[PDB]
Amino acid sequence: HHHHHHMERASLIQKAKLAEQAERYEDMAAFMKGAVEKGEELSCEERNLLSVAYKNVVGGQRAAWRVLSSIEQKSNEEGSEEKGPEVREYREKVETELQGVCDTVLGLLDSHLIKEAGDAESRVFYLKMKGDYYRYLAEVATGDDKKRIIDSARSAYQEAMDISKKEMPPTNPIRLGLALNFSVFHYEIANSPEEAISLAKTTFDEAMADLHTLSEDSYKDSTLIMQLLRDNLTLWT
Amino acid sequence: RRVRSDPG
Repeated sequence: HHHHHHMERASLIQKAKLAEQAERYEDMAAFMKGAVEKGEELSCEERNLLSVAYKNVVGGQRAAWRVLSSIEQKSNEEGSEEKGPEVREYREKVETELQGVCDTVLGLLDSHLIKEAGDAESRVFYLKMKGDYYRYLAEVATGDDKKRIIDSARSAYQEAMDISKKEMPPTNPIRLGLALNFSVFHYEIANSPEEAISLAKTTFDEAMADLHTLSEDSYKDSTLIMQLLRDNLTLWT
Repeated sequence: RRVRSDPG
């Protein structure tokens, strides 16, 4: 007997939708976290609520971390030690909150969503998200710890790649976004620029060749991501 | 960052 448990899931989902309208993304993520923890799979729309909520939370933290790390680097070039300790301390604080959010997302993926994922679109979506959030840890880690995170991310992305190559057309936006993010992983994190350019080129070309087969809506989703694949390629070449 | 990932 689970009616009260179903109605709680539905209340959380609804409050997440409200938090999204209100642009209150920390709340949105807490609500979606609760909904995931009720046990059921997520619909396509629920997957996107989950993704949008945590993408905003961790996006604000990464932009913050990048700004502070930029300041801290220039401060270990001048000897400017008078305002020295505070930049380091505050960078480390933001960094720890960033890592906590990624751990939360990774906990949801590995404990609930990846294993209970019905179809193939869903497995690719969650596996890609797993790679992304390890990638976000990798942006702040150093040394051998960074190299272990890289291994987990590469491993999640490669498995999403294998499923997407067999199950989805080259123009599918989830496949395209996965390949884009994997290619960003190769150049900015795993220092595999050749693999990044080769992956971004192949993904762009194979999508380009099928664009004439798409509806107007499919075509707009696919080409928006193709412009990012090419802008990256411009920057990497 | 000039590099871009997937906006979702």
